[PDB]
Amino acid sequence: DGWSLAKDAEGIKVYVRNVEGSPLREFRGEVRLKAAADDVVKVLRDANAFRQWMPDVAASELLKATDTEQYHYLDNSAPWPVSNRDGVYHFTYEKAGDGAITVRVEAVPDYLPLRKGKVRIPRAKGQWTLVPDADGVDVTYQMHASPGGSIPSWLANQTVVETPFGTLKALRSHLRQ
Ligand SMILES: [Mn+2]
Repeated sequence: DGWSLAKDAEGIKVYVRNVEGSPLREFRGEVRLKAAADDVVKVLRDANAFRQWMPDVAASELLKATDTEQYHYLDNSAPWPVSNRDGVYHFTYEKAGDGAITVRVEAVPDYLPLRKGKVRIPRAKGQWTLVPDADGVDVTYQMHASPGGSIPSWLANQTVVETPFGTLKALRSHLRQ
């Protein structure tokens, strides 16, 4: 597998695994929502709104959107008094033959110029997975980040579970509105 269950509470499961040559573990969060797949797609489209629910987001803006792709700008906070780091993210929406929806996620540091006063997050990578249930949708959120930002790698690793846990919990509360 490589994976191992790291947390299970409030209906959410988070898996982690080592990635060779990195000091940061990859996570995979899992939750099941009473919503349709395209209800989560809408929320993930509304990047201007990330800051409203998505944890540790100080600010967010949609830069560009097509049918299949999107770019948004984020200013990230942190659980500790460290400088904020910002970044541009590329989402790519794919609908598989079976109605499963995959949103491929990718940091793109050079899309906009550096905003100086701020550290630019280096490449990140992962995806959301949205697969319909009889009555809802099964949600996967998986990310691996490389070294960068204002939070020591050793610190981000020891706290890596709280990112998908906090995100999925907030996306659940948020869809309920
Ligand atoms: Mn299910």
